[PDB]
Amino acid sequence: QAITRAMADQARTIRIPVHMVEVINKLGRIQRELLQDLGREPTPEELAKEMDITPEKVLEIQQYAREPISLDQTIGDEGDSQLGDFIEDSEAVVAVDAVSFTLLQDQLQSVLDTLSEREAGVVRLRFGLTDGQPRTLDEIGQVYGVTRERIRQIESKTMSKLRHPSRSQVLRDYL
Amino acid sequence: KRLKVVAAFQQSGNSPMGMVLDAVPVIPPELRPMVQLDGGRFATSDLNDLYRRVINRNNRLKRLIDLGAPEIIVNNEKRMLQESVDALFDNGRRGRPVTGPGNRPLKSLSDLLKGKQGRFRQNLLGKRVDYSGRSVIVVGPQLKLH
Amino acid sequence: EVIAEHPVLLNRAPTLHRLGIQAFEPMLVEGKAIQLHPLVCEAFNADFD
Amino acid sequence: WLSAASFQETTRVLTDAAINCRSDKLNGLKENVIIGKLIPAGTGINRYR
Amino acid sequence: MLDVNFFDELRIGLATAEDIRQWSYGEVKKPETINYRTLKPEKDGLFCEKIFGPTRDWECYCGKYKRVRFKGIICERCGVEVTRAKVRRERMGHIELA
Amino acid sequence: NSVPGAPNRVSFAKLREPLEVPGLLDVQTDSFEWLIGSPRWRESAAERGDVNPVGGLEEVLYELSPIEDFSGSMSLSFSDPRFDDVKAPVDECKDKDMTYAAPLFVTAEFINNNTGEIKSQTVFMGDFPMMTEKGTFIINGTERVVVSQLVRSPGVYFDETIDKSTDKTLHSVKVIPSRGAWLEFDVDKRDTVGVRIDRKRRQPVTVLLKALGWTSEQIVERFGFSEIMRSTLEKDNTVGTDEALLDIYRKLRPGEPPTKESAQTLLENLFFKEKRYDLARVGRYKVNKKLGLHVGEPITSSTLTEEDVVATIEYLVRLHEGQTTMTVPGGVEVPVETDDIDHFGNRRLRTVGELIQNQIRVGMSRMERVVRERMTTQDVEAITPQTLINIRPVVAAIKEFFGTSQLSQFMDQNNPLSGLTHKRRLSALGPGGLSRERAGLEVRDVHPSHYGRMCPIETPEGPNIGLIGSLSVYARVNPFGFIETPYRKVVDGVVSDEIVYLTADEEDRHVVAQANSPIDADGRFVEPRVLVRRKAGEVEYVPSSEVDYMDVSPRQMVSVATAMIPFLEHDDANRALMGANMQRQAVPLVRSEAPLVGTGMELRAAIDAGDVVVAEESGVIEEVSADYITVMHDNGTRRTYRMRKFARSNHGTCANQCPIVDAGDRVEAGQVIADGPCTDDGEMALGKNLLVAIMPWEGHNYEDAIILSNRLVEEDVLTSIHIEEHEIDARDTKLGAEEITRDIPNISDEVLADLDERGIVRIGAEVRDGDILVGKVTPKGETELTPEERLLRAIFGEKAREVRDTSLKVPHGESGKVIGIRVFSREDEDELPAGVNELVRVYVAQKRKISDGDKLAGRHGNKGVIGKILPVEDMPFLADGTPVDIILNTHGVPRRMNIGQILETHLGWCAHSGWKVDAAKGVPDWAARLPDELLEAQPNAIVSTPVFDGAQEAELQGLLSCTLPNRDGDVLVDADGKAMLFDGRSGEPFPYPVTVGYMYIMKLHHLVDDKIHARSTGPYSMITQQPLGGKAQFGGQRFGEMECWAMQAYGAAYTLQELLTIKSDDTVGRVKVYEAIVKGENIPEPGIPESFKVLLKELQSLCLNVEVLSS
DNA sequence: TGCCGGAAACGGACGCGTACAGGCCGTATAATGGGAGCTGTCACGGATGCA
DNA sequence: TGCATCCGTGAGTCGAGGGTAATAACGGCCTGTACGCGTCCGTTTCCGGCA
Ligand SMILES: [Mg+2]
Ligand SMILES: [Zn+2]
Repeated sequence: QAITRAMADQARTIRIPVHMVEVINKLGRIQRELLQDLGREPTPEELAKEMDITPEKVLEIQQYAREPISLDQTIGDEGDSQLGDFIEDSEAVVAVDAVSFTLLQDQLQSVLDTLSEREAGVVRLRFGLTDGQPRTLDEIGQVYGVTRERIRQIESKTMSKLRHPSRSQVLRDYL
Repeated sequence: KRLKVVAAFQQSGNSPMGMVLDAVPVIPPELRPMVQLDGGRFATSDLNDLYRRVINRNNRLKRLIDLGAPEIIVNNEKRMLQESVDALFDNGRRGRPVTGPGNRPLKSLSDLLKGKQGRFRQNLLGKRVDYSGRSVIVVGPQLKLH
Repeated sequence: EVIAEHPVLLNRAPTLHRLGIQAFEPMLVEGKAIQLHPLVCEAFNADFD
Repeated sequence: WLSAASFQETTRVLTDAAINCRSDKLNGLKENVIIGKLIPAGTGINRYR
Repeated sequence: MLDVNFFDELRIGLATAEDIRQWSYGEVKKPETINYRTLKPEKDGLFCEKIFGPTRDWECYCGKYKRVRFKGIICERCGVEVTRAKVRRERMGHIELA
Repeated sequence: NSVPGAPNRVSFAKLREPLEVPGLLDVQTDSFEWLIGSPRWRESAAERGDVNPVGGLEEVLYELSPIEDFSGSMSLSFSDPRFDDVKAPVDECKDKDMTYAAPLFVTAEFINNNTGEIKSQTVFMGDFPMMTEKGTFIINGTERVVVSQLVRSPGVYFDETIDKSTDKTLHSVKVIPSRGAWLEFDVDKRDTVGVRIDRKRRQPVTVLLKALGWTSEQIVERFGFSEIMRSTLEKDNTVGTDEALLDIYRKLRPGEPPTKESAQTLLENLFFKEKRYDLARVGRYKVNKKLGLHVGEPITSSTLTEEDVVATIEYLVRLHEGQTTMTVPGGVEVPVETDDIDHFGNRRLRTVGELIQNQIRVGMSRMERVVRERMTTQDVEAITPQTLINIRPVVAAIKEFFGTSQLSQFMDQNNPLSGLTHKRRLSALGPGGLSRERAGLEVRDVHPSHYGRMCPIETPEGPNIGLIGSLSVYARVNPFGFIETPYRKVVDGVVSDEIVYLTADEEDRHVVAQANSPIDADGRFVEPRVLVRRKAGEVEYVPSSEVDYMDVSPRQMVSVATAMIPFLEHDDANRALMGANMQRQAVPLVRSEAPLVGTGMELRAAIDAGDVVVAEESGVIEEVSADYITVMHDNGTRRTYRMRKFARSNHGTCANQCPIVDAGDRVEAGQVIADGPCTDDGEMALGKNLLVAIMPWEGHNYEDAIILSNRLVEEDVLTSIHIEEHEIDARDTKLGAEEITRDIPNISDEVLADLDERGIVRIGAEVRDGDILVGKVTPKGETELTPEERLLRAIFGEKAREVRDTSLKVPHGESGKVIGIRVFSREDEDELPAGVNELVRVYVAQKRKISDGDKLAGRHGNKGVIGKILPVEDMPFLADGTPVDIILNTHGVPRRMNIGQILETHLGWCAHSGWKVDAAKGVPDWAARLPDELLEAQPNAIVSTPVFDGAQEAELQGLLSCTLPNRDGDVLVDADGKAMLFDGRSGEPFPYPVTVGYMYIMKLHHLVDDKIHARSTGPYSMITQQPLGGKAQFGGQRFGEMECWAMQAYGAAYTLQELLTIKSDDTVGRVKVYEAIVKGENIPEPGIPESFKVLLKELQSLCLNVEVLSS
C-alpha cells in the first residue's frame, strides 16, 4: 500500500490524483488484455464499453496519461543541439506591434486634439485613455457639473463625428 | 598545498562554515521553463526532476525523523538526500550519472557552464544576431573592389 | 534609395583571421546569389563550389 | 576569474576563485564582451571615445 | 541590483545559509510543478506563484486584482504580488534541508 | 545483353566476364528472408548447408524455450513461428500513414511437471513490420531502410606491444564475447602473466588454473617450455584450490563475505553457464577456427569452456616464446600470429536480419521475465499460456528499434541511384559500434582486405570519412556476417570457369591473380609472370604455376555508384570520391535523356533500383495510357500496373513514371515497361548531354564558377519539379474546439478569393508567399483589450470576435501551383492521433528553372555554382553557328588531377558526331584490339566504356581522327580534339583552338531557393532571449567566437557592442532600436545582456555569491 | 434624417441543491538482500596508495 | 622513495532535423469547489411621435 501510494504520488513531474492514476492503470490493463485476446488494437468505444465509462472520458484519460519531454535531449542526428533552442518564446514583444501601438496612440492623440477640449475630455474619461480605469457617465457628469443625459448626448455626437471619413481615413488601417 | 587553501580562507573575512550547505537555493522558474507544445504535449527542463528528487528526499527525511526511525534507515535517507544534492549540483561527478527515460544522463547546473555547450562559450561570447542573412555566392567580375 | 550608401558586412565560416570579415557597399541584383568580388576570394578562403 | 572560467576548466576555476573571494576588475577584453560594455581596444579607449 | 551598466567590480564569494535565505523570497515545500487539469501553478510548488511572482501581467491567482491600479500590493487571499510577469525570471527560492 | 529490352549500347570492353552482376538488393532481401524463414531462403540454405536451416525467429524461440521456475515443477515453451497476410497494401499504407506489417503467430505450449498437462495455444505475437519488394521498410507511412553495421566479431584477439623503455615485446589477448564479461591474459614488463578480469589487474595465471582445478604438477606438465609460467609458479605464493578460489572471490567481489560454495559456482556462472556468458555462433566459430578444437563438429553450446581457456593461455605463452605453429591436444595444428581488428576476417557485418533478431531477443527477454514473475504468483492449474504471455514488451522493442535509432535511417530518395546506394550501405557507427569521437585514424583506412568487399573510393567526405562504406558490386555476405567475394579458380595455369566464393581468411591463405591478366583465349597465360596479391597485401610478380585464384572481372573492387563513373582509372582518388558522393544528389529532371558515354552499370543499376516498372510475366500490351498499363499475358489472364504520377519523394523531388511501350508491342518477362524519375529507355540518366568549352571566359567562370547558355532555360534542359507538403491539424483545445472554415477573424475578402467553401484552397490554385492555405480558427478566450483598441472598435462598430486566427500560411519564399489536397476527418472514421479532429495535407509544386547559384557537377567531381547565364548570342559558337552550352575553366582541370573529364568530353564528342574507321587498306593498327561493330557509328550513338577495362587513349585518338561531317563538308573538331570558336560578344575568332565536346552534367540538390535566407526581427529563444537558428524558423546567423575575435582585432568596438547587445539579447533594447529606426531618430545606448543576467542567476543558484559593485 | 428620451433584452453579483474531485483509511495463508551493462581516443598533469 | 593506478579534460566549422516498458481495487466519508436559473446595472435596438 505504501509503495503504490508513494509511486502514484511522486511518479511523474506533473502530479496526478490517486483515483486518476488508478483508472489509468485499469485502462492500460484492459487495453493490453483486449489486444492479447483479440489480436487487433481495440477502438475507444470498445474500451469505454469494457471499462463501463464514456469514450470522451477514455480520450480525456489518454490525454492526461501523457508525460512531458526534456528540453535538453539531442534532437538531431548528431549531438550538437538540444530541443529547447527550437522553441519560440511567444511571450516576447513582437518589436513591430509595439511601435505600431505607439504610433496608433500618437495618431489617436492627434485625432482627439482635432476636436475641442470638452469632447476630448469626456471621451478620454469615458474610455479610460489617460488612466487605466474607464470612467462612467455618472463620474463624467459629476466631474463636469452636468447630468448623465448631457454626457450621453455629447458621447453620441462625438461618436457620430468620429465616424466621418475625414477622421477615420487615418485610423482605418490600425485594426 | 594545504597552506594554499588555508591562507586563502584566513586572509579574507570568509568563513569555511559555508562549505557545508544548510539551505539549497532554487533557480528562478523562467530559466527552467515548463512549456506546453502544440497538441498539449509538455516538455520539462530536466532541472525540475532533480529539484523534485531533492524536495521529496528532504521531506521523507523530515517525516522519518519526526516519526522516529532506526539509525540504519535515518542514515540511508540522509545519504539519499546527500547523493541527490550532489547529482543536482554536478551530475556524474561521482558514481553513475543520474539518468531519466531513454538512458539519457540528466543535465545538472554545472553542465550548463561546462564545455562548448556551456553558457559562456554558447551564449555569452557568441550569439545569434538579428539583421542577418545567408546565401550562396557567385563571382562578380564586373563589380568594383568596394 | 534606402540602400544607397549603407555598408554591409560579409562573414564566412570559419573566420580564420582578421580579414574574414569585410565591409562592402551593396548593390541590388537579380537572382538569389550574393555576388562576390573575385579579388577577395584569397582573403576569405572561398571558392565557388 | 571571468576570463579563465569562460576559457577552460570552468568548475576548477570557479571553485578556487570563490574560495579566494576573488573580485574581477572588468579591465580585460573578454569581460567587456561578456558584460556588454565597450572593449578597451580601438575605438573603445578613452582617448577616442 | 538595478543593473544600470555602470560597473567597476564583479565579486564572487562563498555564499552562506543566511545569504541564500536572504536571496530567497519564499520556501518551496512541495514537489508539484503544474496542475494536471487547470494548468495553473500549484501552491508552494516548484512553480509557486506566491513565491516566484505572477504568470500573467498584473493578475493575481484568484483574480481579485487584475489591472495596473493594483500595482505593488499583495493579494490578502491568494498571496501573489500583483506586478509584471517578467518578474518570474528574477526571483529565487530556497529549500530548508532537514 | 541478358535484358530483353536492353537498348543497344556498344561497349569498349576488351575481355569477357564469366560472372554477371548479382541481385544488388540481395544483402537486404536474403537477410530479411532468413529472418522470416521464407521457403526461398530455406531451399537456398538446403542447397548450401541443409544441416540446420533455422530462421532468426526460430533460433530465438528455440534458445528461449523452455522457461522454468526456480523449483522446476512447471514449464512453458514456444514453437513454430508463422506469419499472416499483410494487413494493408503498400500504397494504402503509405497514404494512410500505417506501417507495412503482418501479424505474427506462434504455438505456445504450457507443460506441468509434477502432475503432467499440456496446453497448446495460438498466440498473436504482434504486428511484425515487413520488408517490401525493394528491400525497404514503411513506418508510419514514410519509407525507411536499416543499414548494415560493421562490428568486430567476438572471439580471441592477440596483439603485441613495445614498452619503449626496456624494449621488450609484451603480448596480450582479449577474449571479447557478446553479452558477457571481459578477461585478458597479457605479458607484463616482468615475467608475471596477468589475468585482468573485468578491469581488475592482479592475480597471475597460476591462481586462475588452480581455481579451475589444475594442480601444479598438471600445470608444469602442460607447460614445461614456458620459463615465464614456471617462474610464476615459483612465485605463485598461493597454494590450494580453495585458497585460489578465496583469492578469486575477494578480488572480483569486494564487499561480499566469501564462502567455499559461492566461489565454487561463481566462475561457472561467469564463464560456463550460457545465461550470463553467451558468445554468439560467430564467436564460437571464430574461436574454433583460431584454436582448432573441432574441425567437423556442428556448431552448438555457445558458452565458453576450460579447454578453450587453457588453449588461449597456451597460445599466448607460445606466441611470446616465438613459435610458428600450435597443436592443441586433441585438435589440429594452427599457425600462431597476431590478429588485426581492421582485417575483414574479424569485422563481421551485422545485417538487418541480425539487427532485428537482436531487438526481438531483447524484447522477448523482458517478456520471459514477466512470464516467470507472474508464473509463480498466479495459482497453479488455473493458468493458460494466453494468461502467461505478455507481448507488449516485444512489440514495444520492435517499435523503439524501428523508430529513434540511428541505424534505422530515413531513406533518402533523390534518385534511384540514391536509393540503391543507401541500401547496400555499411556503417561502422551505431549502437554497439565505435563513435566518431572514439574513432581513431587507424580505423578510417582502406585495409588491404577491402579489395572486392568494400569500395575504397565511395565514402562521405565530411567528419564521417571512412566510417561509412558501401558493398562492392560482386560482394556477398556470409551467413555468419563475413563478406565473400567470387573468384575463378585457376589450376596448373588453366583459368577454369568455376566460381568459388572466398572470405578474407581464404583469400589471404591462397594466391590471387589479376583481373586483366592476359589469358590466351584458351585458359593459359601468355606470360609466366603475372601480377599477384600476397597474404599481407603485397603485390608481386609470380610464375603462373603458383597462382591458384583469379578475379571474376575487372571493376570488382568498386561499388555501384563509383562503377557508374566512366574513365575512372584516369581520375584521381579524391575527385573520384567527390564524383561518386555527388552522383547520388542529382535531382530528377523533366526529360532525363540518357547519357552519351557511360559504363555498363547504368541499365543494371536502374532496373535493380526498384523505381522502374518491369513486366513479371511475358505477353502483349493490350492497353497503354499515362496512368496504367494492361499487359495481356500469353495465357488468358491480364494484369494492370499503376504508374506513380507526380508522387512526392522523401526529399521533395518528382517521381513520375512514364510508359515506354505502344499499343501493339510484345514484351518479354523482365523487359522495362515504364521509365522512372532518372531513367531513359530503361537505363539510368542523372543529367543531360551538353556542349562543353574549356576556355576561361571573361572571369565569369573563375574559381569553379560555371557559365550556362540561356538555351537551357528556354528549352527546360535543366528544369526540375519539386513538391512540398504542408500539414495542419485542427485539434481539440481546453477552451473549445478548433474548426476549419472560411470565417477568419480580422481578415479581408481579398485573400479569401482562392479559398473554397470548406476552407481549403482550390486544386490548381496558385499560391504566393504569405497566402492562406487552410483557414483554421482557435478559441481565443477572455482577454483584456487596450483602451485604444476599445475606442477603435467602438468607432468602427466591429465586434469582439472572441476566437483567434491561426491559419496555415505558406512559409517565406515559396510559390507554385497546388496539386492535390488530402483531408482527414474524425467523422469518416480515419485513424487519427488522439486529440486531433481534422487533418489536411496540401501539396504545392513549383517548376524551378536553372539560375545563378545553382550547383552543377559532372561525373568526375568537377563541381561549381552557375556564375552567370549568358544569352544565346553572346556565347562562343563553332564554325557552323552552333553555340556551346556550358563554359568550364581550364585552370581547374590539371591541379585537381581529373583529366577523366577531358577523356569523357572527347569520347562524348566522338559519340555525338559519329565516326567511321576507314579500313580501305586493312584495319588500322591503333584499332587492332577494337571490337567489331565499333569501327563505324551513327551520329548521336551511345557508347559504353567500362570502369577499369575501357577505351584506350590511342583508340580515342583514332576515333577523333575520323569525325564524319555534320551536314556539309566540315570537320569542326580537329585531330587534337579542339575547335575554332568565334567570340559571340566581340566577333573576332579566338586566336587559339579550344577543346569542345559533350560532357554529361547533372543538376545537384543544392538549389539557391533552399539556401537564401534573411531576418530582420523574428521569434526569440525561451531561456535566453537570443534569436532562433535555421531556415525552418525565421532564425538569425550565428556570430561566433572567431567572428568576435576578428571584430576585436579590427580595432572595432561599437559594431561589436551593437551585434552583441541591441541585436541579440537586450530585451528593452531591441524594441527601442526598432522604434528609433522607424521614427528616424538616433540609435539609443545599449543595455546589459539578458544572457549575462541569466548567467548571474545561475551562478547565484550554484551557491556562489556573486555581487556586482559600483565602487 | 437624425436626435431625444426613455424602454426591451444580454450579462456581473449570487442562496441553493446537487455533482464530483480528491484524499484518507484499510485490507490477514505465505512471501525475507537488484539487474546490469559495461570495458576501440590520446596526451597531459597530478593526486593517492603501497612496496 | 618510485611505481602503478586512476581520474579528469578537450578533441570544428555551416544546413538536414520536433512525440517512450513493466498493475488488487474498492466502501465510507467528508469537505471543498462549482454552477445552473433568476433580478438587478448597463448597452444595442425599439418604436411612438416628431421636426
Ligand atoms: Mg568551397
Ligand atoms: Zn488572489
